[PDB]
Amino acid sequence: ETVPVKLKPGMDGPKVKQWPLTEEKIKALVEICTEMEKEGKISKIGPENPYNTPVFAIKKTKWRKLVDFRELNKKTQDFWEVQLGIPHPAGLKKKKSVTVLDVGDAYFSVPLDEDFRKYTAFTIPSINNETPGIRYQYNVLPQGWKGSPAIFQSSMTKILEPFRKQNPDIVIYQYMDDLYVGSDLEIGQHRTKIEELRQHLLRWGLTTYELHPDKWTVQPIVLPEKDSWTVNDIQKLVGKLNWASQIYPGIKVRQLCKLLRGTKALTEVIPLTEEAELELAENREILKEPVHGVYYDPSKDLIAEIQKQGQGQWTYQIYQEPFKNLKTGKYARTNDVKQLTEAVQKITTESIVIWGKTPKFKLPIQKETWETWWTEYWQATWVPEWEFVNTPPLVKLWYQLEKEPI
Amino acid sequence: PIETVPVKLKPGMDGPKVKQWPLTEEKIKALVEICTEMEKEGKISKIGPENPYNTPVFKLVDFRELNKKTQDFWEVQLGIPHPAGLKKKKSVTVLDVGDAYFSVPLDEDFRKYTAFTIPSINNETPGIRYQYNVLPQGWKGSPAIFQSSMTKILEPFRKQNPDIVIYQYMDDLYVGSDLEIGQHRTKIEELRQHLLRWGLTTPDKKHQKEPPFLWMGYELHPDKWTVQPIVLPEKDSWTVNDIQKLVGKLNWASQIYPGIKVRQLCKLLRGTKALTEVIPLTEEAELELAENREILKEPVHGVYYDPSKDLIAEIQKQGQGQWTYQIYQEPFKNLKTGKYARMRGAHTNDVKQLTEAVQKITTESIVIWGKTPKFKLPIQKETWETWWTEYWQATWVPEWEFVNTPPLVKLWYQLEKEPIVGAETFYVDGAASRETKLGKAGYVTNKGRQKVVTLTDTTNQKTELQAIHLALQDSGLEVNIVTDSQYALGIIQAQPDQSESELVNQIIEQLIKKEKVYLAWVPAHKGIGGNEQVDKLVSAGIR
DNA sequence: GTTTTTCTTTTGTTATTGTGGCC
RNA sequence: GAGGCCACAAUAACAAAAGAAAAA
Ligand SMILES: O=C1Nc2ccc(Cl)cc2[C@@](C#CC2CC2)(C(F)(F)F)O1
Ligand SMILES: [Ca+2]
Ligand SMILES: [Ca+2]
Repeated sequence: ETVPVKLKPGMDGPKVKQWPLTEEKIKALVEICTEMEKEGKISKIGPENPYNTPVFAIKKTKWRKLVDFRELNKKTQDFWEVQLGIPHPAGLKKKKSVTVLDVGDAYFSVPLDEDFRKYTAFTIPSINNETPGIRYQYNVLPQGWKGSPAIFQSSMTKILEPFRKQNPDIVIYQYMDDLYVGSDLEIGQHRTKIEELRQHLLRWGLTTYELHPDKWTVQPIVLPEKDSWTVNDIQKLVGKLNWASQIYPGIKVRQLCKLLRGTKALTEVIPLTEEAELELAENREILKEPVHGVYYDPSKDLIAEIQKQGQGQWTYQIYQEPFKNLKTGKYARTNDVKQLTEAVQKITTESIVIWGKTPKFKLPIQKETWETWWTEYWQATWVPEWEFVNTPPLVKLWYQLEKEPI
Repeated sequence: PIETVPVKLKPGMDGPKVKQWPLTEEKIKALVEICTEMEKEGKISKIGPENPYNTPVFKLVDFRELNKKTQDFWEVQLGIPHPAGLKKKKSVTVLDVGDAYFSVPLDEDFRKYTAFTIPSINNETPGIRYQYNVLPQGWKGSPAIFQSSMTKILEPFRKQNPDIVIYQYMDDLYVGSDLEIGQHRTKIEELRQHLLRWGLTTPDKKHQKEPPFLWMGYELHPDKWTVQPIVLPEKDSWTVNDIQKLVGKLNWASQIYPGIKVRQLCKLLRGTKALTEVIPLTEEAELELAENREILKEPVHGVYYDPSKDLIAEIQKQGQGQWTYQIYQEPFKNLKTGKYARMRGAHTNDVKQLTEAVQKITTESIVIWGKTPKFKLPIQKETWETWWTEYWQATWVPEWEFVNTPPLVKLWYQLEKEPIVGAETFYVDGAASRETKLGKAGYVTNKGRQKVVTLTDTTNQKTELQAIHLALQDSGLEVNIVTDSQYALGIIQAQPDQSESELVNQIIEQLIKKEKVYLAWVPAHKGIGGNEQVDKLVSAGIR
């Protein structure tokens, strides 16, 4: 049977333009979609259907089809969150090891509301615009729609209810096409409990690491320790601390700027007065202390910002209001675009578990260059929001000082 | 026998209700014979009072209003093929489908909206009314629906004959094979038979056109392509419209003629000015107009794409912010050429600007050929590497190699990462008025020197660059400078070879001349010694 | 004090004019 | 009844986008 879905009144359907694809990805996508037609999943459609959604070919072994339903999900957001949303388990972040595998095929056997299929329309392009472009639409629940979990949800609890009574200190949470299952078991005992669900799910037609949730710890800023200070060394420390005051208002620089009396030579060694050495150590203690006064709001979007910190290394922050970072961190290595895509994907996984939302990314990269190469290394089944920005130099210089774990 | 496409009106709209005006008795006499024929052939049908809609006779009928009211469709042949992505063929054939539109029937329920009226001459008695049974000429949906029919019809024939490429474009089919001309001519007639089963007619062998084929302004031969020759008129006086026409022709040629340039003919068109206003050519424009004239005297041609060889793109800096490129598979046989205008930002660096030219060409190459090229770039491999590892923006060019064709692209200067011992320390700053635009900028040094200048009709930021201009002008070949303007520190650490502002450029030349410069930043209004003395002096006048 | 005005290294839009074409 | 439509370009305009920054 089918769930009667509809869009809000002031909302047309999606009409996104399809980014050019390489010949190799077009050949792969043609193959995949004819096999999905032959199985009744998708249907060829006509020119009278004006809507469209981008299609890509990503790497998740043998080729896989990814549809970028971002614009459509915004257009059915009152449906899959208010009407049939999924609550978030605060407990999930606290397990010792949380693994997640692909529940993709689960959606492929439920019919999609007929009066709604027309929005799922997508187009396989053709090289050099030599053939009109292959247009399909969806007859079943599409991987990558947010409306798909909300519908198979009523059926999802019933698949998982036998395992949830049997093992009731393990948490199960599904975002999009993924099941996040959280355990405190040993590494041998985690790997046995996973085969338990891989055998349990083949009983409803569903084929099929991240030991991290207790390892995501916000590192402190670590100011330089020097036996002699030059007028330079203190001038730059002052500007950084002065900016970091927006984040930590306890930071003070007055006893340091007093030290810089008269136009000195940039190399001249200033001994730190006993007052100035106290300020520097009061500052150090503010930075080792966890930041305070920031609390996650659910009525607000997460934002993720990433700085190209240095060769092979990247700094990031997850925040909702400026300077109030709910997380900060360091990813280290390949090229820039490959690392960024892997960094974007790690942050989104982390951010799901912890809040069950994905953040809107601010990426330091020209848009066109991103559109060209991101599918070359993308592996996930969802696609976050993202925006293209520049990096203030003070922002990288500051977050450079986080302590890297060993 | 072609099944119709269901077509609807835009939500909440009714059909056209436009009044029909009277016409010449000679015009009324001619139309009635045109429609009486169409009615006999079943293209149109007489209608009566039951139909409330109407559209005026002009394409035979002017459907502006119906097109506004008709649903949108999905894009049809959005972009056009570029000849340089066609593969070489030994036999080509073009059939133009003649009764194209008349051969596809119109969705039965939609037909009522296409009604029109031939009025009578006296205009006291109502005239003859009709509506369309087939895709009307100039109806918004007619091109897309015909193409949908044609693609369905061509499917089996494509299935039985894989090695034949059929490209469809408007009313025309372009058919290509590597068969020998006789077997090719057999297949074409097989195609004609298959199309005729559905009522589509095409020219027989005696009436098919012989290559080369004119198409979209190209001239398509079986093994090469070209554009029709481009004549830039030679005139003593040029109007703004004249220069518009030159740039358009020149741009059109950019694809096959290497090294075309337009920037300085473009700079003339900058002033808003009536199309009739005579505009006198600058001499850089008079010069680069000439260089383009010589380029268009040569003959040129492009080859087609050989899917079994690597794509190669080679880029040369052709001048002031301009770039130029060629894409080939064989060393002297280019598939196409092109140019790049760039200058998105005021303060641009060549190294980056090249990377932009590379990103444009990478994208165009995926469109035309379905894969990315290999690059030949006038930039050394570690002049590239030092720039990008010290830049905040990420990028990626997967495969390029150095090619030594001057002018090479190089970073003009690089600023120091540590303070220069024994170089005079300068503290620089400026200040300017919020209302009167009077400002001052100057410096003091740890050696005791100091200087202030006065500036007019300026701003705080412009003055702050002037201050760094002072310190570099009046210091030795090694120098430390300390400023409070992150604005000014950023523009300089961008290494902009080309900038909109004349003043920015002059500093750049001064940084070439110095051979050690260490530039640093300290926050304003924090009483930092050195900063505080110069803040005092340069904020004196107005503050 | 929060709201102003200035610049730019990120993205985008509606209009004209021009080149090559079509219906 | 003041030709639509497509690609490409140039010019003009809104950037009320965004970001950062100065200044009051
Ligand atoms: O792939 C090829 N190669 C080629 C070479 C010469 C000619 Cl003249 C034509 C072609 C052809 C085409 C086309 C569109 C531009 C109309 C065709 F299919 F043969 F029509 O496509
Ligand atoms: Ca100042
Ligand atoms: Ca024209």
